[PDB]
Amino acid sequence: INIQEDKLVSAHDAEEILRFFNCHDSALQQEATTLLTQEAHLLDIQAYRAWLEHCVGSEVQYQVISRELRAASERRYKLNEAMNVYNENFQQLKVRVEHQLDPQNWGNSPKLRFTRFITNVQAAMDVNDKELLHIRSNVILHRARRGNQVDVFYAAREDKWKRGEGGVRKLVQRFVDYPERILQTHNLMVFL
Amino acid sequence: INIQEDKLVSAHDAEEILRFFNCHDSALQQEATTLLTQEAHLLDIQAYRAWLEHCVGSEVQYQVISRELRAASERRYKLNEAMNVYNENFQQLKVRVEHQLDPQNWGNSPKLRFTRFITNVQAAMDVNDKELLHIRSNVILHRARRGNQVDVFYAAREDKWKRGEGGVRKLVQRFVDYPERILQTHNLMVFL
Amino acid sequence: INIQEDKLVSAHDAEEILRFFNCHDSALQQEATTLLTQEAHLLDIQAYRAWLEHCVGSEVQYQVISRELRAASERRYKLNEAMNVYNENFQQLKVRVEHQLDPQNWGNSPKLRFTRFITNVQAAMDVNDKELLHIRSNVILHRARRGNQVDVFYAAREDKWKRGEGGVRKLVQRFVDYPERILQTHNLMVFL
Amino acid sequence: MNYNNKILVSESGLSQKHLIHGDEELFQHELKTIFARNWLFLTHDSLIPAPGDYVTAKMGIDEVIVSRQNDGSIRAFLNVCRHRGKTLVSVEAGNAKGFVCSYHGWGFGSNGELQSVPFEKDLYGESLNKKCLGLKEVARVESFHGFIYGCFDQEAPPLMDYLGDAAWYLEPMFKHSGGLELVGPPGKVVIKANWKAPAENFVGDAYHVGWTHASSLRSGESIFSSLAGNAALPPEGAGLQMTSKYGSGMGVLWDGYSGVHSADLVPELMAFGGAKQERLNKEIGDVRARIYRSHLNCTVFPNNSMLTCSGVFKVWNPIDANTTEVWTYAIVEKDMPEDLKRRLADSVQRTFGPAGFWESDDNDNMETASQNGKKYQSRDSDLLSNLGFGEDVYGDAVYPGVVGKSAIGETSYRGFYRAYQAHVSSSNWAEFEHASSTWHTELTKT
Amino acid sequence: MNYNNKILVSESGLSQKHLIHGDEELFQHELKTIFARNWLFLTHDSLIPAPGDYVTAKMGIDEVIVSRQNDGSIRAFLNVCRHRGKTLVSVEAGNAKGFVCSYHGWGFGSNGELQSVPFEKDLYGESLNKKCLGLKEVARVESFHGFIYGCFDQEAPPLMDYLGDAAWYLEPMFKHSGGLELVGPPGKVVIKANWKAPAENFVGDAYHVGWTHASSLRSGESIFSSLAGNAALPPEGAGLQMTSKYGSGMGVLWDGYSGVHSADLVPELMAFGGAKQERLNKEIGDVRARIYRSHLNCTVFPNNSMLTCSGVFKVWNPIDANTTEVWTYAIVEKDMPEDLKRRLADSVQRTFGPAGFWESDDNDNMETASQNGKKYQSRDSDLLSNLGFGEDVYGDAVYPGVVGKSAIGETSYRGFYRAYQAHVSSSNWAEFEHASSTWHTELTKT
Amino acid sequence: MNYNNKILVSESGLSQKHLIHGDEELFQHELKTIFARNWLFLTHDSLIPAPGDYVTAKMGIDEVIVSRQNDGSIRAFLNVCRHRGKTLVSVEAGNAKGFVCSYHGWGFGSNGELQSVPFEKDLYGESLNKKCLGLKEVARVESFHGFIYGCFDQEAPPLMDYLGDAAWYLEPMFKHSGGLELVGPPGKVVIKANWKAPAENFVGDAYHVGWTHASSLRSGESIFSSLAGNAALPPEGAGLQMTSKYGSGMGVLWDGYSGVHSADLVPELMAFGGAKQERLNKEIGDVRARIYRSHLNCTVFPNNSMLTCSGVFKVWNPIDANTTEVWTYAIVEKDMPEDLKRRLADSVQRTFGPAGFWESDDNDNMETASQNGKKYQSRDSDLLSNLGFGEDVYGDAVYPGVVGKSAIGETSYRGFYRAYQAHVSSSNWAEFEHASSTWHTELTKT
Ligand SMILES: CCSc1ccccc1
Ligand SMILES: CCSc1ccccc1
Ligand SMILES: CCSc1ccccc1
Ligand code: FES
Ligand code: FES
Ligand code: FES
Ligand SMILES: [Fe+3]
Ligand SMILES: [Fe+3]
Ligand SMILES: [Fe+3]
Repeated sequence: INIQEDKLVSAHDAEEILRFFNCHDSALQQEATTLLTQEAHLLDIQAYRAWLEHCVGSEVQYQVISRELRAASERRYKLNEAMNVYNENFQQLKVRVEHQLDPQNWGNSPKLRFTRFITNVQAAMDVNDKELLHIRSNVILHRARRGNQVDVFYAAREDKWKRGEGGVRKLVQRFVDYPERILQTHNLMVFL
Repeated sequence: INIQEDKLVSAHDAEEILRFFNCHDSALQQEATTLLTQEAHLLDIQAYRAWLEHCVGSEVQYQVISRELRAASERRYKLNEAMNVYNENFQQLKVRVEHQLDPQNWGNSPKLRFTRFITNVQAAMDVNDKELLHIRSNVILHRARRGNQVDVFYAAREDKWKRGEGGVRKLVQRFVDYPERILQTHNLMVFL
Repeated sequence: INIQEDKLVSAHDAEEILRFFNCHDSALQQEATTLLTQEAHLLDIQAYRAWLEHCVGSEVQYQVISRELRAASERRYKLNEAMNVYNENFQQLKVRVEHQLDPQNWGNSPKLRFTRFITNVQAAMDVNDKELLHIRSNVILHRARRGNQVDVFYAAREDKWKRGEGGVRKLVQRFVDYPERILQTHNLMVFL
Repeated sequence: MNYNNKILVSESGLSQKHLIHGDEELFQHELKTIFARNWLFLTHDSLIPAPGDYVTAKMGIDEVIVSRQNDGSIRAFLNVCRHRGKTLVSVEAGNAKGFVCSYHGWGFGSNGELQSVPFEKDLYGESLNKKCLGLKEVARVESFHGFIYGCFDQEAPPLMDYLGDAAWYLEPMFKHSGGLELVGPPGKVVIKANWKAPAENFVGDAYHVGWTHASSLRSGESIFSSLAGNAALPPEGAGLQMTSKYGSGMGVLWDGYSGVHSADLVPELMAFGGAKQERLNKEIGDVRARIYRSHLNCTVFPNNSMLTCSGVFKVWNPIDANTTEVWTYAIVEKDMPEDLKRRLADSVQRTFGPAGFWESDDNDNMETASQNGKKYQSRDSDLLSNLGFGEDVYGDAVYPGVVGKSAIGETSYRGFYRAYQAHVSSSNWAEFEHASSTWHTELTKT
Repeated sequence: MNYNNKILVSESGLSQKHLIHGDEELFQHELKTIFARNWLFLTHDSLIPAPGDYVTAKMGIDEVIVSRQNDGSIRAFLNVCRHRGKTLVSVEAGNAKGFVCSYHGWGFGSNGELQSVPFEKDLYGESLNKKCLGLKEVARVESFHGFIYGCFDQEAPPLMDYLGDAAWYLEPMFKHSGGLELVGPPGKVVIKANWKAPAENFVGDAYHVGWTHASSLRSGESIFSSLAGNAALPPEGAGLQMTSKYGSGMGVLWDGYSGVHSADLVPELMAFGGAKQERLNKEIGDVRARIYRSHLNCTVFPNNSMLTCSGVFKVWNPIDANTTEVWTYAIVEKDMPEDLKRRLADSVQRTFGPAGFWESDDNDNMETASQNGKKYQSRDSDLLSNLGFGEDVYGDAVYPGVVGKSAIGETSYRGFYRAYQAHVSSSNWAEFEHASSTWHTELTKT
Repeated sequence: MNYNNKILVSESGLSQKHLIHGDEELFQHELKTIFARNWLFLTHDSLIPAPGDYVTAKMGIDEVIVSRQNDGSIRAFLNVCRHRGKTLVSVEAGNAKGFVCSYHGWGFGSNGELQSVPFEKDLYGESLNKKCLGLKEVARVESFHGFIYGCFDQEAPPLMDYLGDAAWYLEPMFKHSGGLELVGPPGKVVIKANWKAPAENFVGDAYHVGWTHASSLRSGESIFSSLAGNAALPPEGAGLQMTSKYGSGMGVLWDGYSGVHSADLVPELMAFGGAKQERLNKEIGDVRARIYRSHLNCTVFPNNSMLTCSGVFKVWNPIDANTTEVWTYAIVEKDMPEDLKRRLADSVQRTFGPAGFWESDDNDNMETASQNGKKYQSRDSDLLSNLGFGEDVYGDAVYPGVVGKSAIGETSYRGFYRAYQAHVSSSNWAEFEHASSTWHTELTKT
């Protein structure tokens, strides 16, 4: 990809493409699919402690941004381009998990229902840290509660995963650039 | 998963997790993916007789429940927790299939359009019946009709599949706990 | 499938089924999954020139139809059954790509956001052209723009892919019969 | 629109303006003159049998908490906090001695009383008059053989009088059978129809069955199956229709005890109902014992419907002029074997629940008839309900109410809409009564 | 709002209150004074050529069935059952001798008559007056060279008179070309715009083309392409604008026979239109033969638009003040080779269909201009249509109607909105006529 | 509804009719009497610091462009083209010398002037009066220490006077701290609540914190954490409440400088605020220096709220009676180290942003309280705000405004709703003033 010719492509997106187009390892794509399917299952059944223990690395950065809408031709205005809907280390994820599990979290009664659909999985080893696995995947996340509340989230996830304790591969970075600028889902209180 | 620690997890959900986390057979996951993709194709083109013949075991229980919303802390009220949107044996599925195919089913003219998206496939053999295959998968089901009617269904499916006639693996149990309590899709007249 | 018995099935749909039920090649399904995932990634990041160069064959027919709603029992009225939302050769796709990339395409500022979910991939070689690959897949396409505009498209795709320059497999035919008769997405200006 | 003068329903209930299924101003007016005035279904004893048991229910667009008291009575209250109006209860059923608001923690008893206020002494001192801050209570709550109804209007007739002539028909199944149980939880689905579309269908529409339900009749192997595709008309004397002063009405299809249930339940049901009928002959007489095991399609005005014997129990909860939330329960006879009750309940949902294949046949009919009521050229058009007019009787020696002695007709439409118009044009119960003093004469004219 | 007095459109059509694109009460008023009063596009002979052929169409928010009769005429009826108001036909096109209602099985003929009622003898006896129960018929149905229009108002002018001065411009392509065919089925897409936004754009907006469609002009290699990004202004004498008494109007762009079609069709089209023009010179004269192969952007009041030569044919079907269902057909000349017709039809959809890249350029413009009409500070603001005012003529020796002899201007906006205001403030056709007796004088003032 | 006479808010602001959170006619009336009349938050100097910088903002349901002028001033204009009403700017922020409409290419300056019209000479000649075609300008734009507010009503009090007694409380943090910066871009989320639900909550609701936010208090390890589950009441003298003539008000929680921030920021913040407080003692006195590092929950009437020290800054943008678009920014002190500013901004969003776990605790409370306002049996019910009534003072020697000298109460509800009712029942600012001439006396009765 030449971004001078492909005018709509960002430098970041072009770099991420290059990562997967080169070395393709079918076995790695399958491992990645398993990793993400199991992660989504734990989250769907609201096993948030299990998710932290089994899926999330101690050095994690878990980040979801919302980017301000700017002109395609804008080249002067330089202020903060995005805010962080999430930008969590492990301890901050733990706070959110404890908040979910607290018996005085009134919003969690009656119990919520989550269903996640993970697609478009791609995987590639980092070229310089041979223990760092890049995984890209898209998620549709359906949250239903309180009889007739239904919220559906859509996102692409750029992950880095690394073997941690017991040799278990865990999430060390997730980055989501959320595609809808104004949320129409009451909040973004779901783990993408 | 310790459900005393992971407070939001149901005993049933914790048991179903344990099934897939243990023995992982990549070939089985691939077989399961094929089985479900072919099933969804037959349903999408409304080949309901073919679906029964090729995908559905004679001993099937095909069940979709709707669970009443109860307090997370509820421990006294004991009456029926759920109703059955579906709870069909083979003959009952056949009745529904004949109803779909009847030329005086006025709702089926003009012809409906179905599109199914199957994701998150997991598969594991039963530990005690070595011919019983457990398959879990999530479905998004899009139904369009009559110009501007569009209904989208979302569900997780807990299946059991077993080799039947000709050695063809067929559905012997499907269980869905439908995540939306009040349906906003006019009805649930679709095969999840 | 006997379409005299399975009354709701079209001859075209029954033929397409037969293609995948026979020879099943797991490796081919995996290749097809990669091909489609990479195509969707290029489209999602709006690398439309790269999509043309890497994914689209010079002899392509890229077609999306909208079928008029007719009675299931209709056997006299014979006029044009469908119109073409798309029916593009390579040069016509290039026109659409240039239209997307034009700096005076005002609708593309602020930059759109695309997320595609590809599922239900099936693949089979043509029985008579051993270099022609049939691929079927379903797509959910999420397009977000302008703060609170959100449009979600759903479709099944019947593709033919063939090795072109450098031995790279490229799209030589895509056929979509769009399932919603009246679009509720402002337009169908997305590449399904 | 002037509801005092506007003729929405013509004399004798012969026709209705199509706008009644679509007009949002009229829907708002109905909240006052229909839903806030009349008896509405809440729950059954079987769903809240023990002290502290509660359910939530809709009454019109309002939500109420319906609670079993320590003394065994039932009281119902708006599900709205008396402080700053938050929804108190967010679940559908449970057991509790009280309800605490998740906003500022005010605690209300199962009896609706404001029992506790966090830090009351430090904050309000003695100045908070809690005795005046109880939950807003539903004025009237009464039972018809375990079936619990509520009414916001203190001036309403007692529930029994409100059922009028329809009570006589319901009693064999509701009372003399030994009693019914409601099997929950209900299915819940939103349809894009006016609440009156299914209400009118259940109250009096036998005409539609053979054609609308042709595919379900042919496929589902029930007893009413001869009717598929209008292949056959029920013979003379196959049933009757009735209606009453306060709007409730029903069709009676003689002997149809297995109802819409598929052949897998037909022999068992027909044996069970026939056996009980033989016992009831000696207690309530042959006619009423026969009514017990006869299929009744009934609407209890305004928006509660049922099919006895089939065991279908419906609430058509109003949302707006073209939106209705359908609640579907099963009814079973208490003395049926438990396994039969379970299979009957599943069969009720199989046929008329959220994926009920029979109920699905009705969707397009009720949705499009409702939505057409908004269309410019149809608003002032006339929906017809004249079938059987001029052949209804009142005061019959055997069958009470306004009665059409035929299985298929629109007798019950006429009585339903006569009551509807009398309510819409009245400001209170006294005015409804004045507007109804010649109700049966109007229905039997010609 | 008092529509008798409220000035929604200023004198000479120079401006309109922005609220007209957003106000729901006015939308409801338009259903009466615009859509129930005026001629609306239904279908073409080519889509229902044989006895029994029918299509469904919208007329305002109402749906009608449009049916070819045995005698070769066309009649149209509300798609609503006369019994209890269910939608009769659920498909878009077909062939039938009648339509049976899926609710209670009433059967209506293609001629709208109630022909059969299930079990009529047993149920109604002789008491059902079927002669009075025919489908509600569209009072007026007329053809303009195969193009079929309907009007609910018996008092409307004949379609030909209603087209007024616009007919003269349409005739070379619609009549003298040998005739047009409509290629179906149409594309159908909902946009979040008022129906007047695209209607006004097609009737008279050449100004927007170079800027709005800059990317389509640059990319799509058509003949109008010099205009991209306002790089060039069409030369003097490049075209004209016209408008008429009953609101219809159009722009004329001289010689633009290949229209928006990409270079792959330009040589073939320019050869075809030029060849036919050479023949037509001898029949209808040089000016009118030139008009035949000139690009017309036209709105037939109120909500039917077209681009001749490009072959785009539009219905802007109203849903609410900010919602419109866009129907897009292709028009082709009957005597074109079939392969050219096929490619022309595909090109119409390619440019202006559901994925029409030209039409997409217009989305934000029409949606936001419509939605801003609801915003508090914009409701009472003035939309401007004064370009070219004071230079229009009437009664020209060559070009009829109110005419601006320039390719770019707002002449046709002014005539469109003059007619719109006269209808909105009138209770019937007689009042519209009284309000229009000095229509051309008002438009040519100064 | 007659807004001149209807008592929506009772004497002394003791109660409000629940319909105020649900009634769409009242919402439309609020667009006129609340949003078009009062000062609304636009942006901060820090977001448009350089000439040409602009942002878009909502003012009620209208959208405006807010632009830094060459002379350093700020002007704001309706985001609507003066030609045919298209939305001019489709981005949220940028830098430009002007804005060109994508419909017909009209070009407006950053100063709102119509600067260019494509082909003006050829098309309009000299007849287009561009001087009269500037963008519709917001009449009043004023700054409070970098925070920029707008008002459509030329007759409004200056922003400083409008803040009334609330200004004294805001000044230590807004002025004497050296100044604040707004960190953008904001989070943006739609909630199904009336704008008044969060506005009233931020203006005066300390009561809800321990119970509503029990889980966030327990989990999130902040300083206010003792309150979780109403485990403890803040001691006597822990804070106060105030309100003012024009409706603005706040709670003060003494010393709570780390606010809702988790333990990871507590020591750093408490050190920073204490250090600055020690310097400010000598400048503004001990009380006001203490106020600087005290947690203020404030609403600037009508729909701008904030938590100082926590650094949360909110706009509750109205959409309809049950829909609000929530904008969330972070505020930081300019002289904080950059790394602290970054972490503070992230923590603001972590707690109160789109995925703010604290803010999530409030969703059901505000949505259901708003939606219940539409329910038939609740419309005419009374929302209570009587806590602390009869113990408020005015004219205190130390703390200005109407003041309740307790941390928890409903003093600020009463002043907010007193101002609200005075506006809703008034046609202009003069009438509001007349209706407010005894404002503090009304609030301190008994
Ligand atoms: C629903 C009106 S009549 C009827 C009779 C039998 C089954 C279902 C309905
Ligand atoms: C649509 C108004 S003018 C015009 C001219 C050419 C193509 C499209 C439109
Ligand atoms: C929001 C009203 S009071 C308050 C105090 C602390 C944090 C959040 C809110
Ligand atoms: S709203 Fe219920 S306690 Fe305040
Ligand atoms: S509604 Fe059409 S036959 Fe009854
Ligand atoms: S609408 Fe802006 S230039 Fe015409
Ligand atoms: Fe029915
Ligand atoms: Fe255009
Ligand atoms: Fe809060």
